[PDB]
Amino acid sequence: ATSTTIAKHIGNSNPLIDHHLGADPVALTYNGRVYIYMSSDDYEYNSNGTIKDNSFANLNRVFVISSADMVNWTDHGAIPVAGANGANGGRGIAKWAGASWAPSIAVKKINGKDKFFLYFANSGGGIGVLTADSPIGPWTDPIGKPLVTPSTPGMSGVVWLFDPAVFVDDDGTGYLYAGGGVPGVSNPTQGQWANPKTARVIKLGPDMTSVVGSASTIDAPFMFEDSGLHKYNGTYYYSYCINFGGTHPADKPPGEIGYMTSSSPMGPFTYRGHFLKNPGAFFGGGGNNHHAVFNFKNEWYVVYHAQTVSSALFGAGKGYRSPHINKLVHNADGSIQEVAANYAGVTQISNLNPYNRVEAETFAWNGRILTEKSTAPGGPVNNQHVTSIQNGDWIAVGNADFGAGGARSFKANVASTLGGKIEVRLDSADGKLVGTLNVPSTGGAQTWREIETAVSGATGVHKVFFVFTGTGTGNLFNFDYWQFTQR
Ligand SMILES: O[C@@H]1[C@@H](O)[C@H](O[C@@H]2CO[C@@H](O[C@@H]3CO[C@@H](O)[C@H](O)[C@H]3O)[C@H](O)[C@H]2O)OC[C@H]1O
Ligand SMILES: [Ca+2]
Ligand code: NA
Ligand code: NA
Repeated sequence: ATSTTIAKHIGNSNPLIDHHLGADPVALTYNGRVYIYMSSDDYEYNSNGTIKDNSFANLNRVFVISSADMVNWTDHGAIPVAGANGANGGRGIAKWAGASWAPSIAVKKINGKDKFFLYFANSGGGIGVLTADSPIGPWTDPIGKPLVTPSTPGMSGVVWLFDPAVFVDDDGTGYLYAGGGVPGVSNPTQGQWANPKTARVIKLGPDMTSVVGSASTIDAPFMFEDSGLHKYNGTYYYSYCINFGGTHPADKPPGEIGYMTSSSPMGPFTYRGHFLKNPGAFFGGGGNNHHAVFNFKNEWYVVYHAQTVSSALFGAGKGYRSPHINKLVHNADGSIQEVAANYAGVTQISNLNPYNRVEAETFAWNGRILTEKSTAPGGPVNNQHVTSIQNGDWIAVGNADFGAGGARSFKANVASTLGGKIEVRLDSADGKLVGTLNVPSTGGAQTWREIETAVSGATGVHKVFFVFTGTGTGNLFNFDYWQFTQR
């Protein structure tokens, strides 16, 4: 092993991933996993091949990852949401939409079956929705038009009609929160900064793909963007990013996440405080702040973004963002403590079972590979593989539990032109070698073979490193899934 981690270092849980970017995260908790959906941050380039600042040009997909344990993330690839203009090579799902910013996700049981709803903003001009029968698709655009526009009753007055947050209440009623921006264009007055009156909530119809009644204004002090809703001990918490302009009081610091409470999902809301500083306060610089609060496996968390991967690569964040998660703490009086945003993140919640099929694109740390949609036969919805594998690259999972009896063999589904090796090591990239899988020539990068090799000395709980070697260039092999067998 020679390659180094970009930003998510071994033993740390933030950023969640560093093999690509992901902005504007939101969480779905479903059947023992947390799924994180993100804006598709992706580098823009000058004609000479140098990086330029993020202008959101590439925000036409939604990236999805998931975890059972907060450390190992399965990469589920990209949903080609936007279908207008150049978007997604003709494969875009929403043909009316040129962009898919800042997703929100909801699940609702309808007629005995769980149904999934992905909301997004078509830049600052409207909100769309896609539907699916699984959290990872495939996705349908049932309307063919935005769900919410400036003509939707109650939505006049919104400056940026974006950043949706959809919440399904305990009674099954969905609510859509959206909006932001500050009125007054290039020069808002102090009062316009203080009360933009651009946040909205509208009730959804039972089917989650329509609205009922009119939107209500939420008078979030110093509103900017990034609506969020969570419910704690019977109280509704509307959270949002506080704006950056005008003078601000000590209790409404610029660019931080503010929150308000109500006994009802549509208000009236009362400002309570703020609980997440700007990512720049923790990681350097500054930029936009986007978050979602959720409860997964009986703990409260917030997912947010920071420029921690781009900064590590370039020495400047340049507006390119990555997901992070940290614990969020409610006090006895219902107030929320400041979130201690950091790199350590959340300690692994549960071990990984290495005796099931585990996708190769399910990993905790890597140095340095890519993931992409796979040609491998079978596999899960939108199955990916690990690629851009060169000599000395590696991936690792956290806390695989081999059990007392341990492992007998290791299987890997691989495709390779010239061949190579996968070393299976415990604890560290140079740790105990328990097996070496010889990747043969399979006939090419799209011709797949499941290879089996011996394993010995793999018992108990360990980080597991898969270290890639070979003499060729460039791509040694593609790697789809693996599975150990029990001794
Ligand atoms: O076309 C519109 C976009 O331009 C608009 O982008 C917003 C631009 O401001 C961003 O917030 C900045 C974060 O960094 C701070 O230092 C700055 O003071 C902020 O202005 C915001 O996150 C973007 O959404 O979005 C709406 C589009 O219609
Ligand atoms: Ca796979
Ligand atoms: Na969001
Ligand atoms: Na590589």
